[PDB]
Amino acid sequence: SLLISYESDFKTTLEQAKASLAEAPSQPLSQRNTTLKHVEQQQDELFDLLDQMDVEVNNSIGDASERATYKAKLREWKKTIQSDIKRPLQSLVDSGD
Repeated sequence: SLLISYESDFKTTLEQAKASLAEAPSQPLSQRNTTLKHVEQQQDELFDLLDQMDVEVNNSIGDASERATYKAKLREWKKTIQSDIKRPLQSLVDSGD
C-alpha cells in the first residue's frame, strides 16, 4: 500500500539521517558542513513523509478508532524527528566545541 511505502521510507530515512549525524562530529568542518546539509535535507524529507502519511491515513482509514491509533503514531513520529534529528543537530551546530 502507499501508506506502508511511506512508513518504510520514513524509518529508513530516519536511520540514515541519524547515522550521518553520528558521523558528523568526527569530520573537519568543511566536510561536516556538507554532511549536515544532507541531514537537513533528510529532516525535510521526514516532515514531507509525515505530511503524505497524514493525508493517506485521512483518505484510506475509515474506522474512527483505527484512525486515532494511526494519528497517535504519526504524532510520536513527529516528536522523534525532533528528539533524534533536530535536537542533536542543533546541539552539534550550536554547542559542538
